[PDB]
Amino acid sequence: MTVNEMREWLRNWVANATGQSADAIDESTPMVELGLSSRDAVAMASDIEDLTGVTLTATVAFRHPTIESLATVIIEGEPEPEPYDEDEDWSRTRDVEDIAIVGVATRFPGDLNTPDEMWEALLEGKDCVTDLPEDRWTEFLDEPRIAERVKKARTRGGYLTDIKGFDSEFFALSKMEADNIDPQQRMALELTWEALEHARIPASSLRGESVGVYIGSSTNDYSFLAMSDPSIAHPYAITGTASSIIANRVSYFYDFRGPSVAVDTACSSSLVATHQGVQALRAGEADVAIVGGVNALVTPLVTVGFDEVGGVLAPDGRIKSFSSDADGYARSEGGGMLVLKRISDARRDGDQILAVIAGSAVNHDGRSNGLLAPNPDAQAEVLRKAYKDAGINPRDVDYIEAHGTGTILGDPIEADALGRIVGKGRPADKPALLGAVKSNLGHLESAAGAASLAKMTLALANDKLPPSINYAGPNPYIDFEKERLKVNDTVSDWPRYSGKAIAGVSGFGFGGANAHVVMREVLAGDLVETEAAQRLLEQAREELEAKEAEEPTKQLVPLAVSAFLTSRKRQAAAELADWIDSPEGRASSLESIGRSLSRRNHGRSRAVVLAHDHDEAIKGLRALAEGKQHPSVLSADGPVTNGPVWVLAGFGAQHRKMGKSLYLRNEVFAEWINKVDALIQDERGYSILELILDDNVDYTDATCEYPIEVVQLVIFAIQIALGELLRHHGAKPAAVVGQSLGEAAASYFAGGLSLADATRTICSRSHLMGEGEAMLFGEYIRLMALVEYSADEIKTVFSDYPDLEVCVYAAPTQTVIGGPPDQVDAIIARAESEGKFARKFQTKGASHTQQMDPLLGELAAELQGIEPKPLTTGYFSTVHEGTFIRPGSAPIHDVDYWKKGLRHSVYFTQGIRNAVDNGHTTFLELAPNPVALMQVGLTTASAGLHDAQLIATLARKQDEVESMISAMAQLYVHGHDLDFRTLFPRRSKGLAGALDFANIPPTRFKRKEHWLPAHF
Amino acid sequence: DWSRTRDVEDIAIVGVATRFPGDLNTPDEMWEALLEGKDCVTDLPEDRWTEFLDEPRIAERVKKARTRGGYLTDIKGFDSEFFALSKMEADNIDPQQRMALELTWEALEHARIPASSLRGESVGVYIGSSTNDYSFLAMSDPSIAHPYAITGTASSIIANRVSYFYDFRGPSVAVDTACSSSLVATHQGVQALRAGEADVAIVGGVNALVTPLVTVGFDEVGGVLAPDGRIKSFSSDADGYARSEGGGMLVLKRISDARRDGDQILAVIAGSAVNHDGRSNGLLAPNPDAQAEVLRKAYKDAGINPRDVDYIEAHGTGTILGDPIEADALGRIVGKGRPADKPALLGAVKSNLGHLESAAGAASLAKMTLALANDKLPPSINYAGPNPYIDFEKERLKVNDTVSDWPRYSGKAIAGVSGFGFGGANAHVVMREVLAGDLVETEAAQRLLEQAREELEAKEAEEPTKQLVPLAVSAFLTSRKRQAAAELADWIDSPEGRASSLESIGRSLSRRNHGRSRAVVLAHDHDEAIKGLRALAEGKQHPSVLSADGPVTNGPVWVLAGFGAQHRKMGKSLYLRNEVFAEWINKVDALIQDERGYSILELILDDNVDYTDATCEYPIEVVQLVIFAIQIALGELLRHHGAKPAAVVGQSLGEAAASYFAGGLSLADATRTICSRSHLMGEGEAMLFGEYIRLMALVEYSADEIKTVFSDYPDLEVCVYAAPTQTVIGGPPDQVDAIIARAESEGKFARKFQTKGASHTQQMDPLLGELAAELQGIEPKPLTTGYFSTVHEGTFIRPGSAPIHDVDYWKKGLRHSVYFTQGIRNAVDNGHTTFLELAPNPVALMQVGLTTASAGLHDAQLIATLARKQDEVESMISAMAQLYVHGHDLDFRTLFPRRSKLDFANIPPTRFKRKEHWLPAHF
Repeated sequence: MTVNEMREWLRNWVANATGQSADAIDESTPMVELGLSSRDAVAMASDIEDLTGVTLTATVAFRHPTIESLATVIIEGEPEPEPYDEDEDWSRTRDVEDIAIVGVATRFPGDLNTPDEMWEALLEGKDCVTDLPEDRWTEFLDEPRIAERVKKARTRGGYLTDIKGFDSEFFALSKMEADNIDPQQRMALELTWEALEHARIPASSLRGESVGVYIGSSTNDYSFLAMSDPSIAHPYAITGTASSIIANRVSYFYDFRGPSVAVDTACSSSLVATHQGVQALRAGEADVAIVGGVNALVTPLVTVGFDEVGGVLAPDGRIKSFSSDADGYARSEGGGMLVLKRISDARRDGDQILAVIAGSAVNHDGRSNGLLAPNPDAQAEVLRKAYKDAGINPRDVDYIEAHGTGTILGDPIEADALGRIVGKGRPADKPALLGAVKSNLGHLESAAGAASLAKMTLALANDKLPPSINYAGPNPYIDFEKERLKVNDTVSDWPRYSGKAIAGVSGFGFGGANAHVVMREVLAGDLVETEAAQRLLEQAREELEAKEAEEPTKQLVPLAVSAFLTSRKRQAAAELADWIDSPEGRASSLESIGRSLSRRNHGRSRAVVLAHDHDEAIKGLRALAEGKQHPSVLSADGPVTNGPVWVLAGFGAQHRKMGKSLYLRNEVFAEWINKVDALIQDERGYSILELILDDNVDYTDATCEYPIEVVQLVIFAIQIALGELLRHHGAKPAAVVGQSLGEAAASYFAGGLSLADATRTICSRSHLMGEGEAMLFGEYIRLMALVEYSADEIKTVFSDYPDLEVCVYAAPTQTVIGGPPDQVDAIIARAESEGKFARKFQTKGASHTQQMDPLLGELAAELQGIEPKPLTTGYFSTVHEGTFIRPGSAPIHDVDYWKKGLRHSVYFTQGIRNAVDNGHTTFLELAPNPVALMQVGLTTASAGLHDAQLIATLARKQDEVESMISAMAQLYVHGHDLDFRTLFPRRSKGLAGALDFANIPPTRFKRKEHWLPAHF
Repeated sequence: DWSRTRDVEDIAIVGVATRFPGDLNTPDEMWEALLEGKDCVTDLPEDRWTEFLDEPRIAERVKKARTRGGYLTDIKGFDSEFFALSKMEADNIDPQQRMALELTWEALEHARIPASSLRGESVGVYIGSSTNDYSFLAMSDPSIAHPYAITGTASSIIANRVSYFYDFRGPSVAVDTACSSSLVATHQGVQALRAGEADVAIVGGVNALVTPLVTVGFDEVGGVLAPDGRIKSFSSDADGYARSEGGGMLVLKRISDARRDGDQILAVIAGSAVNHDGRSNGLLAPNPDAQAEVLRKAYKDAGINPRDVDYIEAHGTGTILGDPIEADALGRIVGKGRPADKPALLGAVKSNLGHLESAAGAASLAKMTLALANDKLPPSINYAGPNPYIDFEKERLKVNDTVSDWPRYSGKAIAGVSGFGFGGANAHVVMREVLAGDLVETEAAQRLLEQAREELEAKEAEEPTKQLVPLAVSAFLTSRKRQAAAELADWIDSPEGRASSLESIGRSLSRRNHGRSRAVVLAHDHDEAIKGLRALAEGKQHPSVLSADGPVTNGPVWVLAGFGAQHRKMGKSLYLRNEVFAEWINKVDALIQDERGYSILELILDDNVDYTDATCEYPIEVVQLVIFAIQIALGELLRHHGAKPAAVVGQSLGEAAASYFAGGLSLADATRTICSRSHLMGEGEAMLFGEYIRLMALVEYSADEIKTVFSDYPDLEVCVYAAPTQTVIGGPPDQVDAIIARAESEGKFARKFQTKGASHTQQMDPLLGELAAELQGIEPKPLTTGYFSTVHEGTFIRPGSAPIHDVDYWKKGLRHSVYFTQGIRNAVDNGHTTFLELAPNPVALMQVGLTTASAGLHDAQLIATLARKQDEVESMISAMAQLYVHGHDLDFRTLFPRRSKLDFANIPPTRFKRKEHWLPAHF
């Protein structure tokens, strides 16, 4: 009895069981489809045995539902094991980069609103499916027809707890606008914030950047509520319920300038969105990608429809994936989102990489047996494409996060495809572990991919495999042993068949769109790639090691708190103070607390608490929580309009140990001193670093060979270093102004002269004043003095003394004048006649006077060769009568410019006032000691500005590291450019780094109820 | 530097389909309307929105709205039968899905790509759609609504249903950016094709105005819709826009693939970009900075300097504040550096059609594709004068309000297409025209060959041969196939048909879909075509028409017989008139020359070679080699056209060719088997004389009936089991001369052969030793196709089994009987019904016919290839046509190779039978 001899009785008996002719039966169709039931199958079980002897199992009598296949499988018997190419090359054909996952956000049933909550629930095997809440769908349960039809439906599923809540104020929306916004859009906004917070990327740092947004969704269900009254509906509903706006509104609010797209494949939407994000990042075209999906069950229309179809929804509402009692699924609402970057960028930016996406693929079923019928051939193809894209042999996969919808006919098809690709070649003792998060949460339609990706990311990061629940036993129509698969129904360790963890995530649309994403764990390989001056430096470090062992210095930690409103900023401070006082806060280092805050959003209203230990932090945060001003708290209700002005003064700002402490305790500051020292050594032939580190150098002729000359060079060096230290932290001036010696540094910071050429100007200017002073004696001397006269009032007082000339226009009521001593000793009395202020300087450099006439010739010679450049920032030139020079204008720093400044007066007060008229209010003083900030204060008050920001950098009798932190904190509080993250550089790799960050409280939202009132 | 930083390939546009207002249902119709400056905006049709105008509140609110726009003429129509949908299912399908199905068919037809050729292939589908408006109709009664509405009105299904129906296996996605959706969909298609991941891409967008809800909302906003409904783009009287419905679609390929496949390239997409406004001054406010950035990104992707652009197809919505913003961005990027005499020309198809919301990008791309293909610039209409807030001279822009030539500022035409969503998503696509550079990258035998060609040039100049053109007609139903034939006959009879070459008509048909029900009309001129198509239009069977109502279940069986199929000039004509056939003869000739040392091509081309001892030195030997050579060439000619056997069977000499076509032996090793077998029978015959001779004969006895007749004669043995009632036997002449009378006693049939090779007899015993020696070194391989071995008792061997063609196999076959009838019957039991005979003359098809009838098969397909007294080129065309008609693998496009760089005729397009499908709803 060969195949055909067995092929007609099958055609006979099936006719015997269906009353058709001998050969009317067709061998190219399942026998069950011919009106055949499974009841006769067991009746046929013996028939084949008594007639032949071979016994049909459920799996074999299922994978061969046709007659011709049935006839051969009995005669021959599953003789078609296809060979395995054990040597296939699974390497990448295109040179592409792996993608890093750095952030995860979750809204899933069961109140799983954080990755930590989700991980705990998964390890516990929590079942998040529940009955319909009493408060949901009430807009429809007020009509008996729909009410009784809904009551007849299944209606169990995964529901959210607060779907009507929304912080409209936080997202800057009016009540009428917020009432008309689909909850899908609300989830997208909230999840984006949470994901960036989880990734420790300040949202403010990404504004204007090329960030892509790809979100999947498949139902505009909130639209139906707006059609309750096709006249009362407000035009806000158009933007509130449009699918495209789900992504466009996220881009709008966060100021993302990358691609913004809404995808729809209806159960693989999140995976497909992840695919576009990965492809975008690989092709340039985007630097960060936000990928995810959302789903909301706002009306019962789709649920009732699926119930009407029949045999789709599980009666008890539990998805029993790959189980012998699988009987359908239940719908769920929620959302999830991931932050993606290229792995090199994440490594370069010091981001914690949770997992790596190696590759992905997308395809379609084609003409399957029906539109809604899955096709195993297409599923096998998408698996193959994904693993060729990832460059990973499927034999090495450890875990498959499956579609797993719990349908008794769909689960075998998924398992068949997996065995074709992932199971071939494996020994029976190395099976791919299998599971589905749909068993926990239900069928999150357009968020299933997001749920699956979130689960696997946490599994790889936390190094454990959570169980799949609702598993009574293997599905009879799946031979798991042959397919080399095993359902993980308990908490398990990663097998690591290849030495590293590898997972796959699958998602299949009901229309036939398939996707697969390949993930792996992050590896360790993904995180790689003068003579005498020394003596003073050596002793200085050793002299410091003794002063610290005897009494260690408590480090000053700046704590940054911010929000979009001052009211919320105070509340955030109060909640942070309580957490620090808590034992968890006490057990955390103050530097780790600061580091975590530095990576939070830096909003419009900012505040900084300068603290040394926990207690000072609490006592400062409490005061900030109230309106109590406190000296250890810097605060401001909003930003300033214009950028800062850097004031490069420095005449008279010398003291004994200026610059020493910062040089030893700051590498960036020390690096720039060394560069300036080298250049000065070339020009002059002596090292100023020797002068700085020495403690017996009082910068006086009693202890310096050329005090007039070295003082100017040292102060110049400090100005360059301080300015380049601020730039290291992200600070940049909006305009620059100098006073009689900072014009050299001012020219550098304004982009006019290079650092080398600027060093020549000061070097030449310094020593020429050195010999100029010595060469004269007696009556050829000129003195310098300060008087309480105004510029206009000098105009009518030099008739008394014609030799006198104005040197610096310090302030509206103060002016520096100089000339022969006989005309300066007396004019001090002339001022004292009217009870005015006067003072005589004790330095005889006599700059901006007639004494510089013999020096002008040499200055032109020594400066011949400097290359002026156009200006990159505003410039209030005091040489040119305090006028303003716009950025990008023609070069001005030619030799004639330097000749003029060393000869004529300094229009300091005019330049300042011009800056105030331009709207500038913040003035930053780069000097070893603030001597000009008091002068700038006078001009601003006179100009009608009694709240100017005057920021010092270093000061005698004050610690230097603390002074620079305080200066940088002030710039941050007023909204000026400053990367606060730079103040907390990572010192560990992340293994030993884990404790780099503290578990500070998360941003809190004030949710309000927003919904549409509707009926029928 | 505006050069490409990534090594990527340009994308070719090969097909366009259109549903646009004004009854613009073909690219040709659309082009005519554009050149005319047609205004396609109209008032609301009386039959639209009637589901809502039955309630006074909505009625008076709708009557207050603008409501003018671009509407379709038949939105309720749908050929549900063509797309295999039930009435209840078809009633619940959004018109957006209907457009997608219809446009895909039309685009592939315009591209001359048979839809059947793309089934199972990696084709991506990216369609932009932004509203689910048909869903609202289904909510009229939140209880009466049928579950079919879920699939009928879901956005994802707009693309998934297209993939399902056409069997596309690439990515299938629905995109939503709401006015740049079509452009964004085009972006994904381009990116997919560049990254592998897809071999063809279907990109487009659709939009339908099913309900008045969105229109009334936009009217409620105020200051958005134009009072008169005319979009006056970039004009001084711009006052808003009007909504429109429609769809469009493009077929995209990598340019190398289009060049390789011989597709007509209409235009080339060089690059594209997508970005977002960011925080603009309001969600609905366009941002010129972002628009400038997307232009820059697109032209860096395309590797083209924007200064060289000739034409910009702008968003151009006609808003008096939005048009200046668009012009500002264009001047920033596209206008900088241009002299005042070289301005970028500017226009907008929205002035013709209105604002096709998610189909605007499709409309714009279709316009520019036709403009580049047809080499003209159509005017932009509704232009009274420049907008006062735009300085066109400074921006270096000029509105094209008349038909114009391409300026070609760079020597070639370059255009840009822009699209901006109301949510802030921007896109730009850079296009250019196709260039000419995109379309590149024995001694004595000669004498007989020379004279043969010259002898033919004389026989053709005296009377040229009328070429036989096969005309292919098909459809999914036989009823529609007949209607298509009737319409095609009328077009051929028409003057336009008479003015078209018959080869061009055939070429066009060869690139149409090859459906389930197929028919071929073999014609020499127009008149025979008409007279044949008319008969096919009816049920009248006609000898010049091959037809079949459906496909066959199993693939063909190739029968490699050949004993007794020799005649004088076999293989000569085809060798001279078919290069592929000639190429394979030359390859076989070389191998035989190595094995034997003489060229059979000399034998073929010679006309005095009757394949007899009177004119051949070794007639027993050369005949087998020539027949073997023809079988290889014919089989490789069929494979050249896409034919492939499902199983193979041979008869006593085709086992050599059978082994080759089944994958068991290579062509070289197979040539050794026949070469060794041939000459060893050559000397074996000569070495014996007199009584040691064995004769061969045919008798009307059956295999079982021989079992009780060899008692009469023990020396006799069975050679070939020809048929159930016929058997070839051989032995000593005294036992064969008489047994013929023994058969004649019962009035049975008998015949004595006149060839004394005496194979499969005892005469081959001395030869078996040499055969093993000469064949030592052949490498058997597993089987790639089914194999009904006649050596092994006619049993079936499944593909992929262990090699069987070892020396012992060849020893057996040359010694023992041939189980031909058993092998045939086993094939019939496996379900095979088509039998193809590769031989110079059909001698075994009559034998196969007897076995099939005996097995209960009175409708078997028995196809001959060549026949004495019949033209050879025509015979092979007829053979290939028959395989096609029954559904077997055959690329009909190969029969019409492109000869030029008028190749195609303007045959009528596929016709649809539209029926009204809609939902009955109120309130």
